Amino acid sequence: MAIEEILDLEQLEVNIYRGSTFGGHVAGQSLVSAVRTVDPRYQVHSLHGYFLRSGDAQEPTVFLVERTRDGGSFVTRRVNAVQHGEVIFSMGASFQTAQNGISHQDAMPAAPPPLPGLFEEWDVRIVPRDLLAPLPGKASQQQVWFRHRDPLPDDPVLHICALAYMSDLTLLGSAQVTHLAEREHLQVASLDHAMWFMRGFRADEWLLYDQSSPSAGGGRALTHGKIFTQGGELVAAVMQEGLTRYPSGYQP
Amino acid sequence: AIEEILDLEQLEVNIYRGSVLQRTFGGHVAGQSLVSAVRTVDPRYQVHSLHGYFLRSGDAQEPTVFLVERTRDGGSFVTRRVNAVQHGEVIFSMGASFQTAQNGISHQDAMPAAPPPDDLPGRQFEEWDVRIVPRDLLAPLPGKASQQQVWFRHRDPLPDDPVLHICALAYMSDLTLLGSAQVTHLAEREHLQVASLDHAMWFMRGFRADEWLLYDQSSPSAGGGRALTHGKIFTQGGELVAAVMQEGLTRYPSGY
Ligand code: NA
Ligand code: NA
Ligand code: NA
Repeated sequence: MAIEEILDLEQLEVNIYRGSTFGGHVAGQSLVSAVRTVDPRYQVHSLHGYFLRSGDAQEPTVFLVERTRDGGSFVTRRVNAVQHGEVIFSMGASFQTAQNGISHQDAMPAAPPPLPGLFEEWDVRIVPRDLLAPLPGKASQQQVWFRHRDPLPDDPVLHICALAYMSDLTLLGSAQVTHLAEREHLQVASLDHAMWFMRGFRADEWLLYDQSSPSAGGGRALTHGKIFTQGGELVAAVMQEGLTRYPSGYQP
Repeated sequence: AIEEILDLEQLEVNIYRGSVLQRTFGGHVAGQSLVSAVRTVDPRYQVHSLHGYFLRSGDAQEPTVFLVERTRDGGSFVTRRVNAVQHGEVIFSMGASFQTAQNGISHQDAMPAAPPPDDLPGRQFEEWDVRIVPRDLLAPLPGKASQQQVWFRHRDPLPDDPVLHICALAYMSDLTLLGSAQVTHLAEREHLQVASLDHAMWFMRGFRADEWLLYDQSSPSAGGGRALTHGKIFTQGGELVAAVMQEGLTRYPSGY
């Protein structure tokens, strides 16, 4: 419903696009920018970016694409998302031809099926704390089931660009599971994003976002996610650092 | 040798030059790309993350020039982008974030059960002590395809420059993590095309690279000619000090 239009950019020129703020939204449209400059024989397999500034949600965003390399097997792009002459998000992305190699996969974690409910167009559901299967020595775990209510066209771009989008949705939350108490004294915001796209999925079908936050300190927390189809496939991996900061005066 | 990563000639504001196995050259170049970033940053801000892409092989008999971009300079965070260049080509491209000392929620995962290094046996690793946890002693996690644990330590004491330590750790990870992808594929290795595609790192707490670090590694997935790997680095006292993710080429030739 909404997500298609969010990711439908206007081309202003070669390597110049416009989308008409949720971090995932800037992220997703930056990725679409990149993709629309790459031969579709090459499909995206990773992205890295820094959230530099807060978006103005009431204004368009211009995307300036750089064609970093174009080789035989991999193509690489950088995107700067701009508003009011300032870069709000700066991204890299890599793309590869269909090729062959070694195969393996971590098994899907223990999770209940989809459950309570955490973006009207998405069906999002959190695992309640007493239904969570602990794993050894891990301080802070969160499982989230999501999926698009309405079916979506089969375009892999859309599905990947949509997954980029939803991936910024609950992940940083996982860092505050054991800190419910200091949740009115935290400055919170995404600092970065890194994603690896490994396998196909129906984004209109159930996805498990298994999340963890292995560390917090110095006013930051790191989070880590794994995305799975109900049948046990690893679709993507995500890492995200975020601001989790006490004000200048405040001590716990 | 590791201290030579820090040796950069400055050619002009935001332009630096580093002087004259492929994984080794890549790790050098990446490290020097970061050091270049660090020289343009107010030292009140200390590095905490970096992401980069290994674009091209380069020539280890030519010098490299580093082109720094001062992407953002705010009150708490500074951001840099760097392009390492040889003969007009970007060979490596990178970003890093720098923050002042501030405060926030605290937690970390427990150090996994590993055996101490001292009762383990273990030309480019000459400066280092490296001890690979045997498959039979490794504490496995549920559902994991491919884990590996390595202890490492710089043999000789190092200067007290935290940047040198960060580079030391980032260097050894660039030499050792992608190996974790091959743990269960030992019959297939000789046929593979192998390369580093990227790396992403997060530097959380202070440590020392001339003291024991445990690298707890895994390869959660491989396919399509690629392999993803991941790790966390602890001190011997159990402090989690860095996290890394890295993807590599692990490709079958068209024939095999
Ligand atoms: Na190639
Ligand atoms: Na500095
Ligand atoms: Na700032």
